Amino acid sequence: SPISPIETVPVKLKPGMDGPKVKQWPLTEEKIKALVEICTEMEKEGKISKIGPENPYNTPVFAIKTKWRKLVDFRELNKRTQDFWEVQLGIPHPAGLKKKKSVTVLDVGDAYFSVPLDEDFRKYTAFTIPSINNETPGIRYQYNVLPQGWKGSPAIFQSSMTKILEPFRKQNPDIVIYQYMDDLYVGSDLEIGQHRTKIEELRQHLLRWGLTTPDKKHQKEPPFLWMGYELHPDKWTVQPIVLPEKDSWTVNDIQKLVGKLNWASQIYPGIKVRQLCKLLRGTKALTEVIPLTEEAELELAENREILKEPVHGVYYDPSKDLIAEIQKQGQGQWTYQIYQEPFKNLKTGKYARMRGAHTNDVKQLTEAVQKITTESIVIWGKTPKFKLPIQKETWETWWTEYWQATWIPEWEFVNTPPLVKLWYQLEKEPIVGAETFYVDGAANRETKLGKAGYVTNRGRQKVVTLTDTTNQKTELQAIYLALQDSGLEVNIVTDSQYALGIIQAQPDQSESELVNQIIEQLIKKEKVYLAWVPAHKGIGGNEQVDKLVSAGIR
Amino acid sequence: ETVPVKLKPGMDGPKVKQWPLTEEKIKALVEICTEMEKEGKISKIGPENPYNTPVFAIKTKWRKLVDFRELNKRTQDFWEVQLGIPHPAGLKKKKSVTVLDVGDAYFSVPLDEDFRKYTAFTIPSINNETPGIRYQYNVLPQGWKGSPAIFQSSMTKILEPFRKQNPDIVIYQYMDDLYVGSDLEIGQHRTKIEELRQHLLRWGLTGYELHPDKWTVQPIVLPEKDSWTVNDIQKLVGKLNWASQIYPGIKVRQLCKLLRGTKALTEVIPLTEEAELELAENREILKEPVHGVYYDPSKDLIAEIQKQGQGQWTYQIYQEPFKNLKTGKYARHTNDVKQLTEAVQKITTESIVIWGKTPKFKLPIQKETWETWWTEYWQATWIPEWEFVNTPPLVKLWYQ
Ligand SMILES: NCc1cc(Cl)cc(Oc2c(Cl)ccc3c2nnn3Cc2[nH]nc3ncccc23)c1Cl
Repeated sequence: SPISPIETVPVKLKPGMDGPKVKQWPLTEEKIKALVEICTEMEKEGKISKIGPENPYNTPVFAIKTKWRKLVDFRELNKRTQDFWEVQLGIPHPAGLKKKKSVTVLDVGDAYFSVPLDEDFRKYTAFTIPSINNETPGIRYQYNVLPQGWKGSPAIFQSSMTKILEPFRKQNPDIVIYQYMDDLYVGSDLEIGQHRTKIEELRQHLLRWGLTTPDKKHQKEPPFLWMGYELHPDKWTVQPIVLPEKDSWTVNDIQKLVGKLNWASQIYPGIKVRQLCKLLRGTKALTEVIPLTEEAELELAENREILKEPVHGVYYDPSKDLIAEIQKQGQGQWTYQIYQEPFKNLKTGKYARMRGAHTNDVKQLTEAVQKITTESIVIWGKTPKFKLPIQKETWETWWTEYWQATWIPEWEFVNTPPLVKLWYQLEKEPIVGAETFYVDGAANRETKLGKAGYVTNRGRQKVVTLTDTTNQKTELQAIYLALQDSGLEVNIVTDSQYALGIIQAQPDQSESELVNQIIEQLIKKEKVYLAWVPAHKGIGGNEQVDKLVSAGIR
Repeated sequence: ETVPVKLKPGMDGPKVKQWPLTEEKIKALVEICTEMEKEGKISKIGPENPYNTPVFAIKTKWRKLVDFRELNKRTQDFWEVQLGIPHPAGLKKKKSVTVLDVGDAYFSVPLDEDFRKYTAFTIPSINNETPGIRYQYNVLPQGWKGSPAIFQSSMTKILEPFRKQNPDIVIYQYMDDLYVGSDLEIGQHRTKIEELRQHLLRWGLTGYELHPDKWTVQPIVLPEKDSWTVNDIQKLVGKLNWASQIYPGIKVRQLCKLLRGTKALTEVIPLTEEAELELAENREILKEPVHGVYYDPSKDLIAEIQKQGQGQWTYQIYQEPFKNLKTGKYARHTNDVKQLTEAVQKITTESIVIWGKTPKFKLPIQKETWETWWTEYWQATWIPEWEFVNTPPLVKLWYQ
């Protein structure tokens, strides 16, 4: 196997650091023999060279098993090697692949061993095959090539592959080359002949540079199995997903289930994972059996149904626009599809996130549009045209009245229920002929006890005692009280910016049962006007609820 | 001959991830970089450079914008202490200030061989087909604060005839731009800019018009009403109780006296003339600058922006919260992101003119919406630092 004639990549150690000096542990005779055999073969091939006694560095060697393998413990050298640039920013996604007339897979033979190592850095790769019972001096070698397990190998190989491919890519702009690890994926729209000719020209260019690749009878045939994907000539899919039928599910079983479903989510539309994920909440043992809930059984059933039949994705056509469609699956769950030609999907996906403790479908939909937008730029270098289950008017009302700079690129309403709506709207001005509730909450921070209440301009009053509470929980409880004893139209005055904030953002869902109860009330209401005052300023009705809730508390 | 650049001790070069870029923006950068390489300004690099700085393309011709925010922070001692450019107090007083892009000057001066690695950037690829195209600078890079710092001496000799001939023209160099101010009539001012463009033209280097003297306060506005409701007074006392934390001599005692008993919000309540006395007196304090607030050169500047609806935005610049050095407003086919980037740029240029430093922004937006979109509208050669905030609902109405 050749060692590429390319210019070496200069390697440095970390500033203030010298090479490893880790003592070789004595080995068994069988391990020493195995290593001697291995090392003399590599020495012949040019891979390693014998060194003198002057070299003071050392990295330990070991051998494991009918054939023997040599394992170098590069942990110490790796701790002293300079940092390298990140090999890759991401992984190619199948949906980003164009449909090519012919595609061939070329894997590089003994990749790392085919590329030289900086002459001035070779000294730090020094290792010793010990003598029987460490009696006499050992056999000393250093690497001439990129060693397996060393920190710079992935990076230096990739960089070497880049400089090599450079002149070929310049003279063949209509040829696709995917660089992945020690593989090269070559695609073109040439006729089955001039492509076969171009592959040999590539193979030959690579050989002139120490890199060996398979010939026609050894190169793989489609479908290509790569990274959990199946790449057929006119479609792609995920590899066979088989969901286990278990009597008892363990933490580990559900974890593997969730992972498999998540992976299936990229092409199979409608995959749900919330109810299964909920079972994984908390601290439970790998082998601990989790009984499924009704909701988890229902979600598993729907998922088995989705996966019953096989689904495929199509490839990318650069001359067509991408269309992204989103649907509300349920509570906090969003599902999307991306296509160019109606309903022939390139890919699919899901969004189920909790951005805060209080949110709404409008905020969730914009969060999903941003997630999809980013993804599209990564996969295709362009954003899609959205088809959203929200009316232009609902969106317009939200962005106009919300405090946050909220935006959505080119979109269109699509009537695919459940539709995204605002469940209630707060008043802009106080209501004439509605009772004004002044609300307050106060909790003692030693006892944890608090009081929640209100006073009205109609002389009405109420004070409820609460047990293991906070000032925030009491303030929210006070609002709930005022909503409960109110009637269709209310003006509410609070000194809580915290409560003001939650309610003002029009939440339709919360991780707080109290906030969900407030939502239930706000919906039933015809008109609500929420106003704010500074606390402890002796303000009108505010000083009155203050004295009432403070009594025996603060 | 290169000026040796040393990084701040203990910390090393920037290792900042590259953002996804659209097909159009990548092609624009590849074309730009191929050319800069041919011209020897940038060199293709090895994997042995662990450093990275993000790169973007802005706009009628595409231009490369390198985000040196992390490199700048890491070289602060160099461009600020060691090689600082003094900021003129006169610039903010000038009737006109023209901004000129002078960043093309930087590529005539080489970068210290031992600092070049710290300028690494990557042109990304679509669907990760290709490893990014990696490069580093051989010349002073545009967007790095160390560039005007080093070029300072060369800029001094280019401007010397112009300055000797025009002693009342203020010239300030901030990053890639030159800020040229005069108290002349607009025609004579525009004539003097053309004259300076000719001086710059003999050395290689090749307008945007501000009027700093016509920049005024955005006072905390106190309403002027016939009928005052319980709610209107409550809203007024809230606004004044908060202004009293900034401004010395604010009084609410008389307006507060009115808010007695648990009254209905819609109830019209007559005013007491002593309450009108306070109103008048507070309105007067609110129009004038804040007493006791001074710019501290060693402390960072903060800018806060609030969406007011109807395409209007309010902002405040301070160093210590609510101790406001400046307040203002930005008013607008536009969207919130486009509007927000426009306000960020206007506030930054005013901040450069007034203090010689960009503020760190508290943006009322989603990190992701901002990240994906900001480049679609960005026009400036610099990028300020920014945080993402959840605007308190009251800060919005007290600044309305
Ligand atoms: N190791 C996997 C692998 C991963 C990656 Cl990320 C890229 C790969 O190579 C392709 C190239 Cl170079 C171009 C189009 C492709 C490819 N793969 N699929 N399609 C679409 C396509 N066009 N024509 C095809 N003919 C046969 C199979 C798929 C085809 C390969 Cl084989």
